[PDB]
Amino acid sequence: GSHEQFRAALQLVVDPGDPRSYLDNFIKIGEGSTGIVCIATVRSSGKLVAVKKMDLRKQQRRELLFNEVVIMRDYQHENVVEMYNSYLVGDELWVVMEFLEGGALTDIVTHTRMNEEQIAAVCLAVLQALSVLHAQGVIHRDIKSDSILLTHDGRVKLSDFGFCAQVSKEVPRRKSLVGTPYWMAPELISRLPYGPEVDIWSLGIMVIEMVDGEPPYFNEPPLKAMKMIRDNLPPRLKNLHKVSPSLKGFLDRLLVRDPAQRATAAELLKHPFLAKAGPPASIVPLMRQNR
Ligand SMILES: Cc1nc2ccc(C#CC3(O)CCCCC3)cc2n1-c1ncnc(N)n1
Repeated sequence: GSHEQFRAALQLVVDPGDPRSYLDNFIKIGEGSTGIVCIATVRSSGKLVAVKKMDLRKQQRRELLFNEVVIMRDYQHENVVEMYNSYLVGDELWVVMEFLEGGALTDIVTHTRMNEEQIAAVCLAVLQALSVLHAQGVIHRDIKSDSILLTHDGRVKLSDFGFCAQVSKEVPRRKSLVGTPYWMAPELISRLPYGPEVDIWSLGIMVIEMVDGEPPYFNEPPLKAMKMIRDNLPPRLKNLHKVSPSLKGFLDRLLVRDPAQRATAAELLKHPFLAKAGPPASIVPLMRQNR
């Protein structure tokens, strides 16, 4: 019983019982990597939460469902979406978590143009979370604007660890073709054993998003694009002229074709460009209901 074995394994990691008993008023607010995301009210407290529901029978790699619940279950960090509980409901795994009322970064990078103070602020937060995460040996593996959620007061949180993986002192690196094509590191598309460095490349691609409004090759079909990324040199900004030398210098320590030469999260935190980072209040005017 393959399906049933997965259920039983999951029942060993999730909190027991039916969460529908204590949740009111479900409202769908998105699609995730592995399932859909709703918000609901906690009947007792009146609080709002977000709920990620993943169907066990609808997964390409069902084993990936252990990632968030095993790897992220206890995690806490100012810049990482906080998980509250997990449950098994019918054939679905549910993750109950913090609701980020500000929506995703994607909506901002496709509707406005961020200044450099705001860009560095997003970059600072993400890198802070990546430094701690990469230290514990957790690779996100799907960094992009969709994975960046905001609070009402413009605070930034890393999200959707549905594709994450674990590396250790005994086994660092993965050989897995995971992520979103346009944002994938070259050594990953080249099927090479890769480590945490693939997140830094991806953050670089997200910088291009914040500057150009889209990633490189975004018009090409995903299979073709991955090849162009695999074959060509580090991509160039369509708006290099709107960008300061500092941001360029920053970006250039991220889009290194050589993973060994690519900068690290811990390194990038000390970079001068991040001195431009503004307070979370600087982000607020970019959000939809304010613009
Ligand atoms: C809209 C949306 N899509 C999501 C996909 C994955 C995760 C996710 C996730 C996790 O991987 C984070 C780390 C703990 C385990 C769940 C969260 C998503 N949200 C969302 N969530 C909360 N608020 C808002 N506005 N939007």
